[PDB]
Amino acid sequence: CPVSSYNEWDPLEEVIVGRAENACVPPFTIEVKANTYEKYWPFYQKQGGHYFPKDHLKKAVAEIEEMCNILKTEGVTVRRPDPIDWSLKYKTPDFESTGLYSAMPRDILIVVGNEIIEAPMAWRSRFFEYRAYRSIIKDYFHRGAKWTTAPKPTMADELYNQDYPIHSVEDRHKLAAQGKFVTTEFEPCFDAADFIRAGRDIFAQRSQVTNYLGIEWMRRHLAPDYRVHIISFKDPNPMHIDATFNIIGPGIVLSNPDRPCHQIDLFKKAGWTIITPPTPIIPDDHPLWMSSKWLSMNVLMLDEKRVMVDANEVPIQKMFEKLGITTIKVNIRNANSLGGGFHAWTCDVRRRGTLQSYLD
Amino acid sequence: CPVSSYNEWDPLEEVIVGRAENACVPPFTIEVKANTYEKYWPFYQKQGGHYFPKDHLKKAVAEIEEMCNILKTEGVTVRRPDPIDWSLKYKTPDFESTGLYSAMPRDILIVVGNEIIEAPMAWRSRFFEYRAYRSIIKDYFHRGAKWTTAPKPTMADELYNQDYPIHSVEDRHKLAAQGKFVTTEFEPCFDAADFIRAGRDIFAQRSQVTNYLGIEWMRRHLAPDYRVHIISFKDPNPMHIDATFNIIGPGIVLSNPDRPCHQIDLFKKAGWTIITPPTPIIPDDHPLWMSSKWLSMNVLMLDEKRVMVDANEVPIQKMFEKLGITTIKVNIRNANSLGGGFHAWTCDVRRRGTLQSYLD
Ligand SMILES: NC(=[NH2+])NCCC[C@H](N)C(=O)O
Ligand SMILES: NC(=[NH2+])NCCC[C@H](N)C(=O)O
Repeated sequence: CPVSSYNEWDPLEEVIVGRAENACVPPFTIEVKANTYEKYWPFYQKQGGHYFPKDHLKKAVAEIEEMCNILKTEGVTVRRPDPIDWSLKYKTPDFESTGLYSAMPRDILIVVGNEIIEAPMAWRSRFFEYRAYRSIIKDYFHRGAKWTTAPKPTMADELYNQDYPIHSVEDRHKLAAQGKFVTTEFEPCFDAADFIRAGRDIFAQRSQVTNYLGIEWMRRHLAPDYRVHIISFKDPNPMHIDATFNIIGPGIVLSNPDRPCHQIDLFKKAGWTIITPPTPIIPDDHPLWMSSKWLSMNVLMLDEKRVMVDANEVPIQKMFEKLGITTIKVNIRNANSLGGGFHAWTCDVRRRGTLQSYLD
Repeated sequence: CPVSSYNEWDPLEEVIVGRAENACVPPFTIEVKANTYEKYWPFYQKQGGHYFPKDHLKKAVAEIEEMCNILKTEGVTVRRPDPIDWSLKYKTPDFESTGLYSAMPRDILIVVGNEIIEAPMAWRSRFFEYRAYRSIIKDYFHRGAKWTTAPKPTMADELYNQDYPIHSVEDRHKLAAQGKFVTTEFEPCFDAADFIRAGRDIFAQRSQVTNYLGIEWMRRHLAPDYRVHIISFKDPNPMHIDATFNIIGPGIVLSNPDRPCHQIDLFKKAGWTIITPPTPIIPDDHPLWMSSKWLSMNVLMLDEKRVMVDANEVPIQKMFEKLGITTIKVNIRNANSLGGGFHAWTCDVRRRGTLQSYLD
């Protein structure tokens, strides 16, 4: 079976890497506004529905081709989504929208064992994102993998908190503490990236795009073999867990200094090593439209002792080096603008290893 | 758990019954043309996209309200889809269309144990049909049921045989013999009604709307607990199996005289009773837009000795009576026009019983 991955560190053999092509600025709706930094609001207000800066996309394409070259050298089979125009306007009975991109496979696909799971998504601009990956998924299906598509939400207004403290309010930390974000509990919804795998245990975070209904759906779908746990952090704008609590080895995790975990004791007690990375060195003047600066810790492990880290982040490189971890430096400064690091731009289809417990 | 049904005959306790409201004539595309009798082509060519005759829909609504009254008297909890306007035009990146109806729950939902499964569908006009049932499904989910949505196809041209012997060709029997219909094997697709449950064994038929990919998806999704078997019949236009091979009891099945099963020996050898019903008596002048006359055998079992049969079909009533089966006569002559009998207008959510084997 081509599909087989139980965690984030076993020897990588096959991966899907996203595309920067035809990426489009999402329409500036409630859920998009909730994610965007004040700094970029004008960009969104004017660019919404049109392609992200073509000059920038050309550089991102270049950067990702090089990253694929390197993965190939490291002995990894690379698959890529199909090219699609994300500017096509679609209309369901509940809403109308233009698309985003197929840059982040991690956002939409998660592999648990020999099964590929397509997350429902929570953003209107990402409703039909799965279309880019069907050619790859049908092939794995023909070859034996299990294929599951979690329930696709209606994404009706009812799913969003029309009156969320968007604009700037920060007490959104208070709602955050109450497990309350821009998505309601109207229907299940989640991005695959809010889940991070550690064998028989999977950790999930209730974020702006992943609700309790979505988490419960996964937990209930993977039981009894896998245990899905919920963990939270200090963060007024959570979306995906891989730039907050990135698990890089059996009992080793990278915890974002700015986003501490309320349940860190579960891990200290289990005898896990909690490493806090150094601060990103990316200039404040570089466009990070969909994200924070912490993409530096969004690393991808080729195996336990090999990490693909950003060429520009020397401090985090040094940290891995003192730990005895071989750093493979790839530069993706421009691809970073679309919202992800290596963990986000990929989806590990097959790693060599077995289903085990590490919290045990 | 509200959801619990392993076969078609155990004591019925809860059911979803469809709605005739706002039903719309589907656009006359390849897959629709393949299903429609020459007789109704003008009706489709002119009515496509508009509501089915309002005068007729009013009678169907009346008939179904009475059927719900009766189910209530028989001690069955009745749930109904939410009212929706099926005339709304939607547009995915692959196609554009108007809707059909939420009259046939059997077409889209199937319950295996404590799990509700939403079929992907194969008709463009039925892409968003699931929207009518989400309120009911979320409630069962909150109450403990498992909820699965099979992969939703793109329904791109590639899924359909643009040059299928539609118009009238009959050698479509030859393709039929080759397992070839109007849907290709491009991506998985199926209507839930092509599957019929008998405990640990489920029988499926490759039809115009259910391909081998769709069958394989189910088989692979329900293994190891349930065995999905494929069976075929003499039929140049298969769609749903419940008016062809309707299983009404442990080891008892109604086989359509005109649609014999190529694998009938599996059943004779298992010691099953194969009953062939009498011919329908519905007048040839009554509009049967979406179906054949055989809706008469599309019965619904309240339990092993109680069947809900059409008030007008005396001959089939007599047959059940000689068998010691109590007939509950409900008239749905007009609802028949939308395409189904009792088995089609409903979906059994809960029946009292256990998972057993009957082929054993
Ligand atoms: N899979 C992903 N797209 N991960 C990116 C995480 C970025 C995170 N929301 C941040 O701003 O730090
Ligand atoms: N679940 C259903 N809609 N069943 C109806 C089956 C009708 C069948 N295609 C016929 O013409 O005999």
